[PDB]
Formats: sequence, C-alpha cells, structure tokens
Amino acid sequence: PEYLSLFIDDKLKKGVKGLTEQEVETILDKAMVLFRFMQEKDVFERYYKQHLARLLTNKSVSDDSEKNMISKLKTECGCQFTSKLEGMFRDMSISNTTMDEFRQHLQATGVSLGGVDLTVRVLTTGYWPTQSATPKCNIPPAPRHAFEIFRRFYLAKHSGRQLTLQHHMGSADLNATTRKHILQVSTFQMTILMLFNNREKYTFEEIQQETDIPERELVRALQSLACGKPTQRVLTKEPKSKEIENGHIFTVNDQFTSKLHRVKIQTVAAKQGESKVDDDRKHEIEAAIVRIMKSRKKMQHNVLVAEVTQQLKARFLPSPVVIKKRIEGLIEREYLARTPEDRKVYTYVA
Amino acid sequence: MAAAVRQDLAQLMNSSGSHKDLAGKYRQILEKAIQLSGAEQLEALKAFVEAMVNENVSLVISRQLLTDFCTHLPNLPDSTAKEIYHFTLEKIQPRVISFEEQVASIRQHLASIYEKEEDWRNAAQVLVGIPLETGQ
Amino acid sequence: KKRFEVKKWNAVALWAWDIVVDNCAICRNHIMDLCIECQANQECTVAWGVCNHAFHFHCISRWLKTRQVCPLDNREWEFQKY
Ligand SMILES: [Zn+2]
Ligand SMILES: [Zn+2]
Ligand SMILES: [Zn+2]
Repeated sequence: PEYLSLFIDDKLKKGVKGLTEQEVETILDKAMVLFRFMQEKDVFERYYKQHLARLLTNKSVSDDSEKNMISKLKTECGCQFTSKLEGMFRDMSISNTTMDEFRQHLQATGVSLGGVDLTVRVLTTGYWPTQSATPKCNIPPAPRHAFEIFRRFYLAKHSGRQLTLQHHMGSADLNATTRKHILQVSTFQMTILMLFNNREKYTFEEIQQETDIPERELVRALQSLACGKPTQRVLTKEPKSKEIENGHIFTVNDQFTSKLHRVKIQTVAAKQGESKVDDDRKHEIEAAIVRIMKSRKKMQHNVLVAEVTQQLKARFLPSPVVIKKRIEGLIEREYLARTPEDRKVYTYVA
Repeated sequence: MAAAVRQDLAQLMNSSGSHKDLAGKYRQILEKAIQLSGAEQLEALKAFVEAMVNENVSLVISRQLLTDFCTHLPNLPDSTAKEIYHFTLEKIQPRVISFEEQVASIRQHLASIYEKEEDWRNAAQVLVGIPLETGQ
Repeated sequence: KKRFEVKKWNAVALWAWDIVVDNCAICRNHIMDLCIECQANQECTVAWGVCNHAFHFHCISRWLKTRQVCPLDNREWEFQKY
C-alpha cells in the first residue's frame, strides 16, 4: 500500500505527461480495484497523510482529479475517513477564502504593517495529522506585528478559537546581497539570517541562546545550510568540517557568485527526508481479547461497546476502534456470526 | 536634579558595544540604583523599565535584568509598587510573548498584595487577564 | 534600509475550541461529576463520539437504552475515543 500511494502521488504530481483525464481515471480505477481486493486501509490513509504532508507546500497537483478520485472512493467506502479527507479539501478551500477576505479587509482599512504579504493558511486539529508540540522560535519584529494584527482580526468575526503558530513548515523569501538577490528560506533560516543581520561576527552558541532552535530536527537543517551546497554557494562557514559541535563561529559574506536572482535552497527538501510500546501493545491485545470473550452480555449492536469500556478503570485504553475491528474479524466462524439484516440475536447473555 | 541615573542609563542605551560583560555592568547599575531617594527613585526605576522594553536592547539581558529589578519590588511601598506593576503590565501587553516568564510572578505578587489589603476584585480581574492556559 | 526584509510568509495555524467541554447535556452537570445518579448513590467516566460530543457514560448509556441518536446533533451515534 505504501507503494500504491507513492505511485498515485507520483502520477498526480506531474500531470504534464498525459493531461487527458481518461488515462488518469483509468489508472485510478485500476488502483481502486486493486485496493478493493486488499484490506487494512488505515495504513493506506496514514501513508496518504505522510505523502500529502511532506499539499502543504506548493500545490503542484490537479485538484479536481483528487476531488473526483476521493468522490469515487467515498461512493464505495462510506464515512469517517472519507469525511475527514473531505475536511482536508474543505479546510483548504475555506482557508483560501479567509485569506481573500483578510486581503479585502486590509485593502479596505489600510495598515502600514500589512505592506508585507501575508499568506496565512490556517488548518484544523481534529482531522489533520499532528507532528509534535512544535518549538517557540522567535519572530522578527515586523512579522511578529503582522501576525499579531492577523490574530487580532481572526479573534474577531468568528470567536471561540485561538491560533498556535507552528514553525516546522513554511515557505518564505528574502532580499539579500551588489545586485539584490532573492533567496528562498523555510522559517528557521529566516530567523537565523535576521539574527545575523543586526550584528556581524555571530557564533553558534550565540544563535542557539536566543532562538529556541530545535534539537533533533535541527540536525537536518544544520547539515543542509552547508556541507554539500550547490554551485550557488550562498553561505559558508569558516570552520569547514563535517561536524560542528558548540563553538563554530559563523561569518556573513557577500558571495555573489551566481548571477541568478531567484537562488533557492529548496534542494534541502530533496535530501532531508532521508533517514517501550511492547508492554503497552501486549496489555491492549490482552485487554481486548479478555473483553471479547468474557463479556457475552446481552447486546444488540452498541451496548456491548458501552459495557466493555465500563469494565476498564482507565480510559483511552478501550479505544472503540479496536472493539470494532475485533467484532468485525470475529465473524469468521459460529460465534458472533449473526445476521446483518436483523442484528437482534447476539448470543444474548450467553 | 537627580540626573546622574538618567545620564548613566542614557550612556548605557547608546553603548554600541554588546560584550558579555555589559550585563554585569547593568547589574552594577542596579546595585548603585536600588538605594537612593524617594520620587526620583521612582523616576529612575521607570526610566530603567522603559529602557528594557525597547526591542533594540538584547532580549535575554533585558529579561534577566528585569527579574533582578522585580526581586526588589516587594520592598517598595504599596502605592509605588502598584504604579510600577501597572506600568510594567501595560508595557508588556503589546509584546506578551517576549516576557511571558516573569509576568506570572509579578501578577502573583500583585494578587498577594491585593488579597492582603482586602481589595480582591482587582486581583480577580488581573488573574482573569493572565494568559496561562491559552499560552503555548 | 534593513539588512533583510520579509516579503512573504505562509503561516500554518491549528485552531482548537477554547472550551473543550463543560457540561453533559443529559444531566446538566459538568463531565467530571458523577452524572447525578452516581452522586446520590456511590466508576463514572466520560464518553465521546465522532461528532466530538462528550457526555457522561451512564447518561449516554441510558439514552442509548431506548434511543440510537446523539442527543445534540440528532444523528447516528457511535463510540469513539472511549
Ligand atoms: Zn451526565
Ligand atoms: Zn455515573
Ligand atoms: Zn452528536
């Protein structure tokens, strides 16, 4: 299923070769029928989440083809997961309409700090995947004030929610040095350069002291800003080495080199992707098995789900999805093989 | 006529040098400015407080110096302490995130002084206004 | 003339309800109560659904005894997140 999701993402990413919708829809029909003979769509859709997380970047898709394939999938799949993918699409659309509304508001009531372009793309928490609690990297003054005015606007209109700005994902550009070259940075690099600006001769510990830079994912970015840069060579460090522990002093240099005015460091995205639950899962499996054999209480279709979670003392341990999958796979032979048309007799209390 | 502290602060905020010892220098200023006089002491303290609030000043140095300034606040008389508390709170409310570590302690001390003077309504509204759960 | 000027920023937010839940709408008591029936006679937990509708376990159980829909949204109720 990971391979099928990879193939689907690869085909939909580049629609130039075979822009006709007929060949694409026949490929999708083949994929759908192949998935039909298979089961366990949970890993399939979490892989969808992984590929669409790393949609968050530039679209580079066809959109309407995704809508058609998700509609044809929902026709034969049902709800919940199909509804949350519909939530993905609805969230993206409502985000772009809210962005249009905010732009209209800025045009109507002029704000000087709105001169910088804002492309807020707020998401939802109940449907989108979660990565972690995210760090608290410092924001430069002007972007901080722009996000503050956006927060003030969003707290108006419809209330009852807040915005916890993240820093893992994001795309930004910066004008640098001499002809003015436009560089592409992704959040953390922007703050690093902003700190570099106000004073030269900045060392790594000084940067780490007041930027709240991450620890584990810092490794990918640290070895991406140097140690294998392309011919653009925007920035280099004087302690040229494969590893830089604590006191590698960084220096700002012109390094005009390439004449291109849209030098981008997006290539780091092409290389950063590379590279005890035992007791908990044993306890969960044992609890589910003892619940499924022991209960045997009078149920029709749902009160068994109530009593099984009643028996446990602590919650989030039941996880009704496991009960659902257990009772679904429990129909293989006589026990719990009752008639779907009338789900009345369920061995009653035996 | 108490322009000595004012000129010292002015010389410090125009200091181009950002060496590590500067913070220590500021501490020296504190140990020469905690004790002085009456109303002009309040003037020096308010000039000090509005000196840290500038975004040009280093955030970590300003924050640590703000904690050092705050530790001596309870010894001040009630009225001056309340004035400085409200001044700090109104200076912090634009940039809440930059000083969202000691605002809780300042509000706690303010609420303690209110509850020790029977004025519970102001402490109640202050502790309503603190963004504890909403903060990341 | 600042050394670097920000021109674009694609921020990513994550909206969540300011109040997750404060009341079980079968007994008018908050979710950490005993659902009145357990308060009088003394275990008691909360239950959730796909619509993210927190209720007392006993309240939703006695509702499901004779009914099959969520009390608030009046659609098919099924258990999720215990
Ligand atoms: Zn209840
Ligand atoms: Zn109860
Ligand atoms: Zn409901």
